[PDB]
Amino acid sequence: QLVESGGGLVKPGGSLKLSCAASGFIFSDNYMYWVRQTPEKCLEWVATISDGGTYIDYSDSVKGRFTISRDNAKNNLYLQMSSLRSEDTGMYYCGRSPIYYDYAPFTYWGQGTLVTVSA
Amino acid sequence: DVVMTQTPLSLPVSLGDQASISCRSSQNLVHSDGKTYLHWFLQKPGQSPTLLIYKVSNRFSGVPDRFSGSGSGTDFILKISRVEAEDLGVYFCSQSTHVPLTFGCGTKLELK
Repeated sequence: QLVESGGGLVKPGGSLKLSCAASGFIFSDNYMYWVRQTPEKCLEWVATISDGGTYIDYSDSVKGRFTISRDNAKNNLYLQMSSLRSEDTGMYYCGRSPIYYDYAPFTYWGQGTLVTVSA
Repeated sequence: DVVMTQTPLSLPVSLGDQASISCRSSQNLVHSDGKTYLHWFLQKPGQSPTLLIYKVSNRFSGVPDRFSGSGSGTDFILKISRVEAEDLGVYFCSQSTHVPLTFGCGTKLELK
């Protein structure tokens, strides 16, 4: 169970912090991800964070501007977004992949949170 | 990065039909470790994507055997045996051999 929140309509150059709350699984044994689907339906990987937060990676178009962390308030994954461009509009999903098994990145997905950068 | 190309864009099908989706990569997806990190996800209407087949031909838990993946290097194909209404949605191929991890823009399976 993955639920994303925090998405909204902001203007270019804005900041927004997305949240993904986990439940129903161990969390500490899952790599977490942020993926966005554009209005065209294309899927674009945003970032990755390992279990333990020892390793993280971002897409180039996102590096420096976006910041991912699986902090603990209570089983949470975060994505701090700043310098928002129109190009960042889309539905953001968090996803996970179990550490012990080797399947595919983003084995499971949440419901999504839309973010629209415009006007 | 690695550009994933899916053909066709829309695929009208009838219930019971046999179908194949093609996915081509701009680069060889065989990783230096000898594995091919090519995957397929299904996004049913109004849902979130779901893992269908991982590493070219491995069906994920709960995936019917009507789904079969094949391919190598840069050309891959998804085969659907007997289309049923629950298969309707958008199929995306995805690679994780290279960083950035990239996706194709999908193939819409539509009831004709």
